[PDB]
Amino acid sequence: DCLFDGVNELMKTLQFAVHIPTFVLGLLLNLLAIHGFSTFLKNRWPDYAATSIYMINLAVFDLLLVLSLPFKMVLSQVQSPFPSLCTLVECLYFVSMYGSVFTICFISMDRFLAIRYPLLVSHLRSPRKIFGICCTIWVLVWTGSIPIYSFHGKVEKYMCFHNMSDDTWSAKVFFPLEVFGFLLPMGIMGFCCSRSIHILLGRRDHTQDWVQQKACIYSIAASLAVFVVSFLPVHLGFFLQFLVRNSFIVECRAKQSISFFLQLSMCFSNVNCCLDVFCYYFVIKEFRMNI
Amino acid sequence: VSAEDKAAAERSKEIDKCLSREKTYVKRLVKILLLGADNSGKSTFLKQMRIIHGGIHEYDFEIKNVPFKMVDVGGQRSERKRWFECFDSVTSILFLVDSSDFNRLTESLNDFETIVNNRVFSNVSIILFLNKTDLLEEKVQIVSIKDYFLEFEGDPHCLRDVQKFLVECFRNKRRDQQQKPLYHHFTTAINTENARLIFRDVKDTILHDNLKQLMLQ
Amino acid sequence: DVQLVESGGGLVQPGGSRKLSCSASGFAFSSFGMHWVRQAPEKGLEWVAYISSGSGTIYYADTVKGRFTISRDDPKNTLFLQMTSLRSEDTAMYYCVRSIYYYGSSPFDFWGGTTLTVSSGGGSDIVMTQATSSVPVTPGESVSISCRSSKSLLHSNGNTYLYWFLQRPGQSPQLLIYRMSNLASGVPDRFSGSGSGTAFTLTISRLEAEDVGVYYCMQHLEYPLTFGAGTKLEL
Amino acid sequence: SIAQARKLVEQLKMEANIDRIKVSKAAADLMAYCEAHAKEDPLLTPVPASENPFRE
Amino acid sequence: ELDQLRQEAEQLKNQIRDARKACADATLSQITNNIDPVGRIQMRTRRTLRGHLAKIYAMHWGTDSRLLVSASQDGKLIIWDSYTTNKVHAIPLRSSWVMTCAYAPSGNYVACGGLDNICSIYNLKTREGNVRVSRELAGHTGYLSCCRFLDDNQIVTSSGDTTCALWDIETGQQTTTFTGHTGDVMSLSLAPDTRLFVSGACDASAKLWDVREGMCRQTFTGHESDINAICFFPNGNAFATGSDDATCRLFDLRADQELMTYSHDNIICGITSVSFSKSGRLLLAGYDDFNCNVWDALKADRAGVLAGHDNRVSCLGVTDDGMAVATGSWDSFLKIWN
Ligand SMILES: Cc1cccc(N2CCN(C(=O)c3cc(S(=O)(=O)N(C)C)ccc3N3CCCC3)CC2)c1C
Ligand SMILES: *[C@@H]1O[C@H](CO)[C@@H](O[C@@H]2O[C@H](CO)[C@@H](O)[C@H](O)[C@H]2NC(C)=O)[C@H](O)[C@H]1NC(C)=O
Ligand SMILES: CC(C)CCC[C@@H](C)[C@H]1CC[C@H]2[C@@H]3CC=C4C[C@@H](O)CC[C@]4(C)[C@H]3CC[C@]12C
Repeated sequence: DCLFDGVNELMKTLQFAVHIPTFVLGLLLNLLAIHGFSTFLKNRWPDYAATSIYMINLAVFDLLLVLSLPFKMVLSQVQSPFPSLCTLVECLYFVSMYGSVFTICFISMDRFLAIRYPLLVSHLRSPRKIFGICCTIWVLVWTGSIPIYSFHGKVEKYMCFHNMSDDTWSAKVFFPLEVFGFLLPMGIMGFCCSRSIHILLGRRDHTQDWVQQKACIYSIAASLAVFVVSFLPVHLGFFLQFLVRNSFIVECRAKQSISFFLQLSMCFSNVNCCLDVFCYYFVIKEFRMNI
Repeated sequence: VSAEDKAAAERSKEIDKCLSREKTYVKRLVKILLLGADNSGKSTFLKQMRIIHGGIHEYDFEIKNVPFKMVDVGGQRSERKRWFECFDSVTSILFLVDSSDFNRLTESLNDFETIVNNRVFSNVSIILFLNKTDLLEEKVQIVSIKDYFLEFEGDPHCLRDVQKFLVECFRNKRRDQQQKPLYHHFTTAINTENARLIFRDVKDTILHDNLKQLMLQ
Repeated sequence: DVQLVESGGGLVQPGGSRKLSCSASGFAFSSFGMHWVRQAPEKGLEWVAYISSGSGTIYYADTVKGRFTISRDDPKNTLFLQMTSLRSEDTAMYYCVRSIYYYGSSPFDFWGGTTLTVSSGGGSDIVMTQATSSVPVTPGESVSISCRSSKSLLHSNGNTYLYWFLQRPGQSPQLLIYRMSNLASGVPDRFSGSGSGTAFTLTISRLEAEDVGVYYCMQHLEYPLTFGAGTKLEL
Repeated sequence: SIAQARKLVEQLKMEANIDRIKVSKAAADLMAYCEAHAKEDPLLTPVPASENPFRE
Repeated sequence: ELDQLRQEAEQLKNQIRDARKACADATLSQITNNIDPVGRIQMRTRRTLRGHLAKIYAMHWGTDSRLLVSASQDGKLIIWDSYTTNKVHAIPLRSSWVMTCAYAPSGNYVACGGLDNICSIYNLKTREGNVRVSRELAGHTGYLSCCRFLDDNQIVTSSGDTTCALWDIETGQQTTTFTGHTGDVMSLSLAPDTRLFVSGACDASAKLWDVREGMCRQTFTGHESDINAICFFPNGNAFATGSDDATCRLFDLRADQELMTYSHDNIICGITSVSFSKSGRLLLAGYDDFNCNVWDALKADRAGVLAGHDNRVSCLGVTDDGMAVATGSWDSFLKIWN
């Protein structure tokens, strides 16, 4: 009724071939990003302090995912020396993923708020509030991971990312995870990006210099496109694997393909650690002038 | 420290509290440097604004609970650097032009070029008010625009063509265009919608500042 | 004209309560610290309370601590002293004193007066001693008044917080010398102030009939503010 | 025109009538003043921290 | 007749230049060549005076070398205790466009002025305990650029109307007017003896005036741009001036000509302020490049730099005892250096 041997070996080959270049590229890309935005923080604080803080936050989450990647590559094909090392590696990896997701969402919401309410944001926006929001993001991801990974005691996983228990995949835990990690973030991101673009396009009525902000429109559109490409298929695979676990898709060759798609999409989801750099940091003229 | 030193430190702390209290207000204050001319209708425009909304001359008013400060430097207008850098932190410059008087356009355009091309006013937006538009539309039929501007192309008696030509000549004087927005309005001093237009332009300038802060490009 | 007018004093039974008020006019009351100073009948000055220009710090004398309350109403320019459980030792004449505190200011430069009478029904404190109680002298002849402090009033910042006051018969005290050397505004140059770390002298070059009264030395080095016994000066 | 020209000519004549010492004498006097007061300049010679009321 | 007057003026200028050249025999650099260098000077920010809400335009030390007054674009005059950083007074101004301030030598008054064309006198020792305006000197048709007290009753102001004026504060009228500058007067310095004062204007010239007689004693023209600052040598026989041409210059009264030029190739920004140390050995100049340069006044060598401000250094000041230096900047901060 089921078999996942060839799927597992093909996925091992593909995950090596995708995660090695992803690790290598993301390492230097995020180190360069952190260096550049730290230079901005120490050089041009009054005008770029609030944005640089959450840019560094996103870069640090991406770098944490990059550093957890080699453990994912090795531990998924070799026996775990300790029973709980797999849980720690998984926690670091997924906390990095979802912290990056929430940082991206907060960036989009900040941009939309600044565009839609320029006076209020000009009065209220400050580096300390952005720093507090970043701290809240870190606290939320890290204190949401613990109540989830505490139940991974009955898993009995000799290799990581292979043996997930019906504690996080039950509806009462799976569906809130999907809603609060993908569905709500994607809805917020789509609304915020679309409204920002609509408002920036509506400036033809006030001034003929609205064409100066076409690049901002392109950047926001690229942010939406990169978010959808990097995080939609992986959660589609999560939902599909949920359907397999609940016997909605039971006939063979469909469970194997769903597992292969889930693993491959999770491998390609982590490419966002470089797509984030290209989408948020290299679009900045000053950042690319520094580099 | 002694008791009198402690009490002096208390007095300094109270002064600090007053200064910090006043700091919030000055952050939300919008300063506009008025640079009209004698024929531009500056006096009538200011009188209308004062009626509707209740050295150097200053006019303080409020639009949508936003404190506005119009600085009038009529007469006491200098060309030295020190005088100019006094206004380097104003939000925008309101340039008033009599659009009907075709004879004086060249001097007005030269003054506009000198004002908007100053490196001091690089972080301020420009609000251009072409006053006496009724006189302009009465004069366009009688007098051809091509007489004073051979570069004008279009129907001499078409009001829209003349307005477009005036706006283009004023916008073309701005050598550097990718720094701050420029806004132009065709209105009259007696018009009661000038404050709304000024507030809209200031809101767009602040939106531009917010966009620059976000490092979106 | 600067004026401090006090009211609320009167005959009070022991254990009762009273509220002294002081209306301030002719000066910026909000920027001045205020002191309450009382003088028992046929006795010297005794500081009782202090409230700063705002209300951040409030100081009381140990004798009135826990019983007296000092307060101010800046919009009304009024100073208040709420007394409770009054004893016979509270019978005195209470004055309020302006005291502004910045570099070069002159604290204790204006006084008032009001009288409270109650019916029949300190360690670390700096001791200020005026050796002579009465100096009989004639007009036109120079006089010198001495005062001694147990602790050195000179501070590491270079100031010597010693004050001289003159109280003419039937009049409120007026500042003569502030910080041991500085002449108060409106005081004739015939008054001079000299002293050392612990010993101080006040010299009057040419005696006049207006100089007759009691001279007080007060320290402002630390609270509580303590006065000398007072030296009389009569013809 | 003529009045301002006469005024400026008179001013120039007043400027020309002054007696000017040699540049060497002025330089020597400036050096002598600087050398005489060198010991009394706190900025030129950093004073000991004890005699500094601005020590932080 | 006009051509004859122009020719006479040109001949007088040529004769003055010839006399100045004849009196020039040996340069100050040659005379001071054998003197040992001052050496590198490293002053540090001893205090930072914060509290202003906008750019600081002017500052003046009190004669006690402890109190100073500062003028800022937020329409505020603040008197500081430099030793303790404490704020003694905070004086609101009717006009926020202040450009100069002064401290009376007695410490009883401060002066204010700017784009309102009025020199305002504020009384600091009032029986009411508050600072109130004591006098409003009007009569200048241009903005006020500098003001300096002679005593409690006399003050000298410079204006953008190309004139300087001596005022009697009690009557409020100009006792004397000083004319001859063809450009906006930017700065003025009083001689230590108070008998003379020197002025620098936008016509790239410096004029020495006699306060009593009221006429121009001498004119100095070596700069190629607007003069923004001017200061007297401690003995009163020389003065230094800084201009927009990225150059400071020292002029001698008796020699009636320039003695030394303080400039560097790396320096292209204009000079906002100049000041001498107590002995006159050090000339401190403020620049638009956010830094203050310490010059050896005798050797024209940059002996040090004060770099602690995030914006343009607008004002400078050395105490009467020479112990400290105050620097004001457009970043709304005052710094005491040592
Ligand atoms: C914010 C945060 C922090 C840490 C973990 C998570 N969470 C919950 C725990 N996590 C899983 O059970 C999980 C694991 C894997 S797999 O890679 O290890 N492998 C294939 C079995 C795949 C999907 C997973 N989940 C996503 C849907 C529900 C379950 C990962 C996502 C979150 C949302
Ligand atoms: C997933 O869990 C199963 C158990 O649910 C693991 O299978 C065990 O494998 C060990 C050796 O690794 C055997 O000793 C046990 O008998 C097996 N148990 C069962 C119930 O078959 C399996 O190895 C785990 N897979 C991974 C990839 O860690
Ligand atoms: C994405 C991160 C930062 C947010 C984490 C919060 C959400 C997604 C997770 C974290 C822990 C989860 C809970 C874990 C356990 C329980 C108890 C169970 O009886 C009902 C479901 C419930 C209550 C889960 C609902 C979803 C939940 C609240």
